[PDB]
Amino acid sequence: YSYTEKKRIRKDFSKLPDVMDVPYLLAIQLDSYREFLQAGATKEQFRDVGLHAAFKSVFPIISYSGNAALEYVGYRLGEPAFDVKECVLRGVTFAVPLRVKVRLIIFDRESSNKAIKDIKEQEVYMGEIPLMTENGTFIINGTE
Amino acid sequence: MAESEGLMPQDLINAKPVAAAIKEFFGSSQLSQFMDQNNPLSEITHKRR
RNA sequence: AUACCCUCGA
Repeated sequence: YSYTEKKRIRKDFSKLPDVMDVPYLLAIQLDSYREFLQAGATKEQFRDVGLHAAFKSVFPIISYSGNAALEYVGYRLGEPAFDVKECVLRGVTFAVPLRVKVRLIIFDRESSNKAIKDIKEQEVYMGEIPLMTENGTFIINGTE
Repeated sequence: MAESEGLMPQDLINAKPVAAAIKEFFGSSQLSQFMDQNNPLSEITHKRR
């Protein structure tokens, strides 16, 4: 028996049992975005949909009549620059930076592992994701 | 046509199109719209829409 | 002080 209800009891006329408690109301939005972001990454991040899915979708790049590819490694989400209240006060869109690790591997076009020069480094800041707030919304230019 | 020594990965990728697309979707898409905040119930029924 | 888009009322 919780403390909040101890203040006022509603007389309920329920003549049927509560087999299942009402689920969280905004889960349909919060689940989708947190699955799209994949904040929790293991040694192998989940192969499900998301930014990771799109990056793997565009992973192999073959140069036109050239021996050079851009392999993608796991991306790294940035840290929020501002707190959501601060963004509402200022209009900072509550965004978080996005960065990914890519490897530029060139070859000698000898149909084998020739001209071994693999340059792997974290790519440029590929924009910023708005990082939906805990209440199911997100701030864009100071407006919810 | 650029060389592996002549070009670095940070200098090849231009991130402007992806940022522009994300901003356009998040600010001007039909499904992106201001939350109805006159009621706490309005917010719930807007997010479950 | 011009065009679209969204939402709402009868």
